[PDB]
This record gives sequence, C-alpha cells and structure tokens, in this order.
Amino acid sequence: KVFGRCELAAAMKRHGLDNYRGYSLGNWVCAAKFESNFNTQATNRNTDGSTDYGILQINSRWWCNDGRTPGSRNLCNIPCSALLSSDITASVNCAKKIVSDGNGMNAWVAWRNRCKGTDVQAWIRGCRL
Repeated sequence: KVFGRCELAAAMKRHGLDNYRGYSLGNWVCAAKFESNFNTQATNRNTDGSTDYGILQINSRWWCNDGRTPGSRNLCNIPCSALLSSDITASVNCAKKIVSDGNGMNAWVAWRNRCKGTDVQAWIRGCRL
C-alpha cells in the first residue's frame, strides 16, 4: 500500500511513534518518505546479501528473518514479509526496537542524510493531527 503523507502521519501517531525516544512525528514521516517513498511493499537488496523491507526499510541482517541472510539475528521476531503488509503495526513495533538500540534514528541512512537537522515539522504540516 502506498501511503499519502498525512495518512501515514496519522497511522504512525496512533501506533505511538510521535516523540518516541524523543523523535517527533515529522522525523518518522520524513524517514519513511526517503526510505521507501511511503510504499509498504518496498524492498532493496544490499551488497552483503541482506535485504531491507517495508516502509522503514528494516534490514534482514539484524531485525527480521527472510530465510536467505546467513547469520541473520532476527531481533524483532518476525518474518521480513510481515514488514510489507498494508497494516504498519509490525514495522512500527520493530522500528521502536531499532531506535532504542543506541544509535537512535541514525540506524536509518536516509534519515541521517536527508532528514536529520532539517525542518522535519514540514512533513506533518497541514495534517489533521
């Protein structure tokens, strides 16, 4: 499913991401925009043979099992395929673990390169929230 900006913001807010570990809603919507362009079915393969999945492009090397990343750790206890659903609950639950892991939102390269230190509040402006 391809989210609209305000629709995603509303879903993420509902799932408890606004200000989770001090990251305002705008940071999360910005992250999704640049990781996946708001597409839950987005997948990308990396050089190491791991794959990034869903709206927040969570990586199979640490976070989910996809059955083809030798030595993966499965920390979110989830098939990576669950990260592609139109329901973002699994993605959000996993993301909360990732962000609490010690590097914050820096675990998302597109956040660090394209959202970090920018006016993230622009990603929720105009939304009914």
